[PDB]
Amino acid sequence: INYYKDAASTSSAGQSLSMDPSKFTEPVKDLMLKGAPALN
Amino acid sequence: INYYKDAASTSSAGQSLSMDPSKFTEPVKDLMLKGAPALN
Amino acid sequence: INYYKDAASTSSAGQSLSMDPSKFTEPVKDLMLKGAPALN
Amino acid sequence: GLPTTTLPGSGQFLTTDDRQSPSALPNYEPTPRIHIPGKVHNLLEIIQVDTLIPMNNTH
Amino acid sequence: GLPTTTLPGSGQFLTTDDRQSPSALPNYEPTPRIHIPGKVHNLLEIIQVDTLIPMNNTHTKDEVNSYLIPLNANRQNEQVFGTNLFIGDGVFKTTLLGEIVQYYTHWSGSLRFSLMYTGPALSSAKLILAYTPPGARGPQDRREAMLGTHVVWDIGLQSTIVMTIPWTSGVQFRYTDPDTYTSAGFLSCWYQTSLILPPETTGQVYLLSFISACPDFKLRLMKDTQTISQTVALTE
Amino acid sequence: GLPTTTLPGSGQFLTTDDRQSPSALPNYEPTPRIHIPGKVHNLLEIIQVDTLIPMNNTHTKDEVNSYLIPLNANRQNEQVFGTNLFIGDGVFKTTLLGEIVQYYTHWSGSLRFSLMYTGPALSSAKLILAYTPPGARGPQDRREAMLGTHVVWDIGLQSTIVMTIPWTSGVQFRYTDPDTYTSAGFLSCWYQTSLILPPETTGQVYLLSFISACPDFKLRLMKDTQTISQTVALTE
Amino acid sequence: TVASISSGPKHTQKVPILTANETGATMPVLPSDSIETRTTYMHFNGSETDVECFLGRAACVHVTEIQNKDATGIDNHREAKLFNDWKINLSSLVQLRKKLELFTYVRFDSEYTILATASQPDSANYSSNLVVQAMYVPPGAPNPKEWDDYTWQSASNPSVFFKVGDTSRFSVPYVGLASAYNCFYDGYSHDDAETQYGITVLNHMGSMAFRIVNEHDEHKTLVKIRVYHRAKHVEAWIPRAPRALPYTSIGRTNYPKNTEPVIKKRKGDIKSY
Amino acid sequence: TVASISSGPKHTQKVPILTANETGATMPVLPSDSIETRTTYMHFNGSETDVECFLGRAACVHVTEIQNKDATGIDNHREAKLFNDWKINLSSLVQLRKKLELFTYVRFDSEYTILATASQPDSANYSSNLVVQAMYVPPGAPNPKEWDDYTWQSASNPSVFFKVGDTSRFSVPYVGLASAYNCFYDGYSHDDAETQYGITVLNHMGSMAFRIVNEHDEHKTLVKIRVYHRAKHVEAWIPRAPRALPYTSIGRTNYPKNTEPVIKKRKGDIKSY
Amino acid sequence: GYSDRVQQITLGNSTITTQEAANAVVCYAEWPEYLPDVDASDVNKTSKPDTSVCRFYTLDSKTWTTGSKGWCWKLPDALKDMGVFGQNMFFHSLGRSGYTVHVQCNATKFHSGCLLVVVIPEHQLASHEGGNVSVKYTFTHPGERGIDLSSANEVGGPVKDVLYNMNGTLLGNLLIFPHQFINLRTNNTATIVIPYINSVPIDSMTRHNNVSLMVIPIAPLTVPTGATPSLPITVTIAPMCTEFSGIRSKSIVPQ
Ligand SMILES: Cc1cc(CCCOc2c(C)cc(-c3noc(C(F)(F)F)n3)cc2C)on1
Ligand SMILES: Cc1cc(CCCOc2c(C)cc(-c3noc(C(F)(F)F)n3)cc2C)on1
Repeated sequence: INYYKDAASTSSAGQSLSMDPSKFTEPVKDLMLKGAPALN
Repeated sequence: INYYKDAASTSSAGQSLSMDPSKFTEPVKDLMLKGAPALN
Repeated sequence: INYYKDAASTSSAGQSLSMDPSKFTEPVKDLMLKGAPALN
Repeated sequence: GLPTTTLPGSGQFLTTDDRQSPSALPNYEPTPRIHIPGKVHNLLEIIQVDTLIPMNNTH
Repeated sequence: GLPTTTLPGSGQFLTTDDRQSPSALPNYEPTPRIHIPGKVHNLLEIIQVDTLIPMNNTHTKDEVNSYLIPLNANRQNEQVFGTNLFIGDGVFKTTLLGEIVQYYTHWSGSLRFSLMYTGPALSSAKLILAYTPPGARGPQDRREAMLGTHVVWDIGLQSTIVMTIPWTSGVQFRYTDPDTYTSAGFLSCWYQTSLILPPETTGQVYLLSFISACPDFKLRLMKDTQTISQTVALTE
Repeated sequence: GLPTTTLPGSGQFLTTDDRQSPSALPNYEPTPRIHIPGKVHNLLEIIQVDTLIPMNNTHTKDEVNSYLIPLNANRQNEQVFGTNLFIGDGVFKTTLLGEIVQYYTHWSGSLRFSLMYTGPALSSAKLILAYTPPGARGPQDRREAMLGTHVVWDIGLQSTIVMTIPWTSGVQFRYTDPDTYTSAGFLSCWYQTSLILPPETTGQVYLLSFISACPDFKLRLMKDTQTISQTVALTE
Repeated sequence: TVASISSGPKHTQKVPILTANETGATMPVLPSDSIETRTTYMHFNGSETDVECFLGRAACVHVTEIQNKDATGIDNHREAKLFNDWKINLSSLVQLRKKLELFTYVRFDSEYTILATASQPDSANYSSNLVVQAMYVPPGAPNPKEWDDYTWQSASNPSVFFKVGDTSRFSVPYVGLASAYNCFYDGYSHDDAETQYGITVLNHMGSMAFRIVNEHDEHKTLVKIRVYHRAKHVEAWIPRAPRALPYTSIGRTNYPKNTEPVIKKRKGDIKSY
Repeated sequence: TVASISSGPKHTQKVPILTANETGATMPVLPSDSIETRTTYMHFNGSETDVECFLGRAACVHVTEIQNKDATGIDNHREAKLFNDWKINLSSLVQLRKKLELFTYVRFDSEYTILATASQPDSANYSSNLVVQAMYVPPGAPNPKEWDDYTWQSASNPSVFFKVGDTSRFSVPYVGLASAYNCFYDGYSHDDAETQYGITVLNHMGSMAFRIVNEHDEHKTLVKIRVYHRAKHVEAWIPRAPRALPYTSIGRTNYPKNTEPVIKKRKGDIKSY
Repeated sequence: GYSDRVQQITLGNSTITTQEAANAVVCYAEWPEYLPDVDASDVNKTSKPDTSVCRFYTLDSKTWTTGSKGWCWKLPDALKDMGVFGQNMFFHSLGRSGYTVHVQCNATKFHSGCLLVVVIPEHQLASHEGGNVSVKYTFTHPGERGIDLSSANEVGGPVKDVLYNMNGTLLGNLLIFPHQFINLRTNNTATIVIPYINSVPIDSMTRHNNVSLMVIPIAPLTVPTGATPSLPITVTIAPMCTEFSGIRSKSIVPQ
C-alpha cells in the first residue's frame, strides 16, 4: 500500500531479476561457441 | 481514505486536466483559421 | 469505524436534519392559513 | 510494529476538532429518555419566532 | 493498541507535503459557486498569450519607449536588433513569459517570437529574423545570421510576422536561470532590403516585438522568483 | 483516534531501512528515459568480466610492468609465479574482482584465472597452472603442485589458457577480508617443459594474467571498502 | 501526445506565420509551420504548473511576537506583548502575495501551520515548556484586552493549544463572503468622499490572537510566531500582469516614490548579445 | 538453479579452456569444463548485489555547520554562520562517491535524511530547543543574505522545519536535466579556451540553505548538520574502472601529486605465497 | 466577400459601422448574458430596460498628440450620466451589465501610430503618494471625461505613469487582458465585448467599477510633413444585458 501520490516516494524497487552478463563478457561480432577454437 | 467529515480537510485536488488556452489566446468574435489571412 | 466499546466515546452525531419550527412559531389550537384572516 | 510518521499538529488541542476518546465510565447505563415537549434541533428553528424590539431606546 | 514505530521525519513540517488536517470550522457551508469567466487551470495556459518585449532596454529609466524597436530608412544589410535567449533574464525577464518562467527551474519547448510593424501604410520593407542555435556566437552580419533558422518577413497588409524558435537542444531541458551549458542561442533581425518611406513622410517607424510559448512548452521544479522582495513586513 | 503503542526503535534512523517518504517536489515530471546501451543490473554481472592482475608486485611503484609475468628461456622444473588466494587482498586487491568483492563480507563460488602468452609466434612452451586447495602449504616444486587441481597449458595458436579455480571448501562461504579458517588456497605456475625461442630472438617474453568470477559466484553482506578514504571533505 | 509532427517542404498560398496582432489574438503558430520538423512526443502533462499546485504549498504569511513575563504593573497587556494579535490578511509578506496576485479572483480552502519558537535573550537557568494558544477572533467577537481575559475561554471561537517549539496544523474552508476571494477591488465600502479604497475594505477577516497560557517564570521568554498558508482545492480567474514594482502597503497597489528601474538596462547597443 | 552439473572424464577435440583474450571477450568457462564435478545447486539469487541494493542505503554526503548567536553587529551573516549553505553535489564525501562512480551514467530517485545535532562548547545553563529550517534554493532562486531574509518565506522553494536532535526525511524525484545523471563528462559548458572541465559544469543543482529559526539565547549554540542520501528506483549504465587513487576535488578526476603506490608491493618473490 | 474589416453593430436604436476593423474581441470568449436563477441571491425581481439602456453612448473625444501618455475610463462610471442607463444606476441599489466598447481613430496611409485598447477587470489604482495612502472616491469616478494619464498628480488622486499601468505592473504585460490594437496602418477602430465579470451575481454600480478601459499610445503619433500634429480619439460604449435591482430613493454620491 502506497500512502503518497508521487512515484518518487515509494520504497525500493525489488530485484531486477534480469541478469545478462553477455553484453559485457561477450560483446563480439561473430558468436563464439565454448569449446570451438576462438580463432578459426 | 478520508479521516475527517468536512471537505475542506481533504488533501490536494489533483490535476484539473482541462487545459484550454483559447479563451485567452483567441478571444476573437470571428474564428480565425491558421494559414488563412488574419484580415480578409 | 469505532475504536471503543461505549456509545459515549463516539464522535459528533451529524446534522439532525428534521427542522420543524412550527412547534414554536405556530403553537395555536385552530390552524391558521397564510392569507386567511387571522381572526375570522 | 506498523511504520508510521507523525504529522505537524500532533499533540495539538483544537477546541473545534471532533474525534473519539475513551470513556471514563465504562459500562455505565445512562437514564432512559422520556418524552419532553419543545425539542429544538436547530437555532434557525427558533429565530423564526419573533420577539419584541426595544425600538424606543431613548430612555 | 495497534503497535507502531515512528519513522525519521516524524514531527517535521514539509511546506510541500500534501496531507489531510482537521477543519477548524466544522459544518461551515461555503458560499455557492457562480459563473466567472476567464478561469485559469494551468500556467502553461497563459504563457501561450504573448506580451510585449522591452527589446529597447537602452533607456535610463523604464519607458514606453523601451518597447519600441527603431527602424531606419534607407539602410542596407544593417542589423535592427539582437539578444541572447536567456528567457529568464535580459529583455525577457519582465515579460509574462519570463515572469512565469522564473517560477520554475527547468524549461523546454518552442518559443513564439512575433514582430508587428507600425510604420505608415504607404511605406514598405523586408526584414529577416534569425535564430542562431547554441554552439556559435551571435551573428555579426546578415550573411552569418541567414545561415541558420530564419524567416524573411515581407511587410504589408498582414501587420505581424510570427517566427518560431523551435526547441533546438541536445539535453531535453534548460535552466530558467542563465546557465552556460544550458544556453538557448541568439535572436537577431536584419534588413533584407530596406525600409522605404513615402513622400511627405519623415522620421522613425517602430516595430513591436512579442514573446509567448508554444503548446510545445514544459516547465518544472517550482521555485521562488528573483522578481520580488521586501525588507520589512508590510503594514496596513 | 486509533489507539496505538509506539515500539522501541521509534525515531531511529537506520541507514539501511527501506520506507516511503513524502516527495519534496510534488507533481514534478522527470525527464523521459531514452535508450542507453550497457545497462548494469547486478554487480555479479560485471565481475564475470575479467581484468588484468598485477601479479608482478615486485616494483617500487605502480607500473605497467606489474602486470607482466616474466618467463625465462631454457629453464626446467622452475616456478613462474605464485600467490595465495585471498581475493580481497594481495595481487587481487586492485582488480575489478577484488575491488567489488571488497564491498561485501562473504563470497563463495568458482574463480576464472586466465593466462595469455605474448612471446613471439615462432616460440614455444608448455607451462602448468596449479590450484592448491586449503589444508597444506603453497607447493614448493612442480611435483607437489601437480598433485592437485591443475592444467597443462600448451602454448600455441589459441593464445589464452583459462584455468578454473573450482569452489573447493567445506563451509559454504568465505570472508573477503583475509581470515585463516576461511583461506582459499594457493595458485602457482611452473615450467612443464620450457620456453624455447627462435633464432635471432632474444630476451624476455611476458604472460598476462586475468581474473574473473564464474556464474557460480555469490557475494553477500554489503560493507564499506578499505580501498578509499579521505581526511577532510573535498571542496570545489 | 505529440509535441511536433513531421512536416516537410512548403510552398503555399496558406501563410500561417503571417498574422495581425492588432486583433488581440495570439495565433497558435507551431515550429512545424515555419521549419521542417520530425516527429517528437511530449512525455509531459504539465502537472506542476496546475494552479492547484502553484498555490498548493505552504508559504509564510505572517510573523509576530509574544512574551512570557511578569504582568504585574503592566497597564496595556497588548503593548507589552503579553499577548499579541494578527489582523488576518495574505498580503503582508510578498512572496505568496505576488503569486496570488497573478489572478484577479481566487477561491480555495486553506491549510494553516503555526510555528512557535522560543528565545531567552538574557540569563535563564532553563528553557520552559510553554503552551501557546492561538484563537481565531472573527469580526464581531470580543477582542482580548488582557492576557488572561474571559475571552480566552473561547467557548465559540475556535482555537488551538500547542507547545512552543512544536507546530500547529488545521485547515479552514473557503470563508469568502462572495463566490471567490478578490485579489483586487476597484471600489469602496460606500459612496463617501473620504473612505478607504481597495481590497482593504473587502478582506475584513477579523484577527487571531496569540498568548502563552503559562504564568511567568523568573526569567523572561520571547516567543516568535510564524503562520504558514497552503491553498488546496484551487480555482482562479482572470489572469493579470504580474507585479513589477515593490509593495508598500497591505492591500493597496501603491508603489514607492523614486523607485529603481525594474527593466534591466543594456550594457550597450540594442544590437548587443 | 544449478551451480554445477555432473561432469566426468573428458577426451575431446572440443577444448573449452583454450581461448584468445585478445578478442576482448571473457568466455564463460566453468569448473565442469576443466575438472570432474558433482551436481550442486545455487540456493542463491544475488539480491544483495543488485544495483538497486548497492546504492539503496543512506550514506552521508555532506556535513556543514550553523550557529545560534547574537547577530547584532555582524556584517556578513553567511561568514558568521548565522545561516550557511551547501552547494549540492554527491562527490564531497568519498565513500558514496566511489560507489556511484562504478558506473558512467546513473538514474534514480533520492531519499534524503538530514540530521542536526547541538553543541554548547562554552558555558550554558541549559540546552535550547532550536528548530532548523532547511530550504532548497534551486538555480535562479534568490539566495539568502541574512539569517532572517524575505527569502526564508520560502513561498515556492520547498523546505523543512525540524527540531535539532531530530531528523528530517523526504524524497526527491530524479531531477536530472538529461535522461540520467552523469558521473563523468568529457566536455565543457561551451567552446571557450578557459572555461571549466568536467561534471563541474553539468551538476549545477543549486544549493540548500540552513538556518536556525529561533532568535539568540544568552549563550551560543553550535548546530552541526549532516545530510544523508539513499537512492531508490536505480538504473545504471556503462560500468567502469573503480577509482584507485584518492580524490582531491569535487567533480574533477584529479588525483594528488607524489601519491603513494596503491598496488601492494610483495614482501619477496613473484613466487612468494 | 465578407471581411474581418467591415462590421456593423446594432444595439437599441444605435448602429455602428467600421470599414477598417481587425475582427473584434470577446473577453474570455464569453458573450454577455443575464443573471440565471442558479447563481442569484438577491430575491428581488430585476428590471430589464433593454433597448433604453443597451445602446451606444459616445463619450467626449480625446486629442492624441505627439506627447499624449494615454487615457483611462472606468465602467460603469463613464456612463453614469448617460440617458436612462445612468438614471437607473443611481436609483437602484444593485445592478449588473456587460458592454460593447468601440474605440475610433482614423488618419491616413501617411500617418503612423499604434494605440493599445484594453479592458482591465478590477483595476484597483495606486496612489502616487506611496506608503499607505488611499485614492479618494472622486478620483476614480472621473465620469465621462475619464482620467488623462499625462495630466499632473493631484492630492487624493492616483498615480499616472503609463509605464506602470497605474498599479505597479508593467505596461507590456497589459496584453494578458482582453485587448486589441489600433495600428493606424491596419486599423481605425477597436472593438471589445465585455461580459459581466465579478465575484458576486450583481453588485452596486456606484461604489464599485467592474473594469476600466484604457487607450494607451505605444508607438507614438506621427503625421506627414506640415500636417496638424494631432488626431482625435473617440470612445463609444454600449451596455448590454443590463439588469437593475432594488429600486429606491437615488444615491447622492461624493461631489
Ligand atoms: C485573501 C484572504 C484569504 C483569507 C483566508 C483567511 C482565513 O482566515 C482564518 C484563519 C487564518 C484562521 C482561522 C482559524 N480557525 O481556528 C484557528 C485557530 F484557532 F487554530 F487559530 N484559526 C479561521 C479563519 C476564517 O484571508 N484573506
Ligand atoms: C549527481 C547528483 C544527483 C543529485 C540529486 C540532487 C538532488 O538535489 C535536491 C536536494 C538535495 C534537496 C531538494 C529539496 N527539496 O526540499 C528540500 C528541503 F527543503 F527539505 F531541504 N530539499 C531538492 C533537490 C532537487 O545531485 N547531484
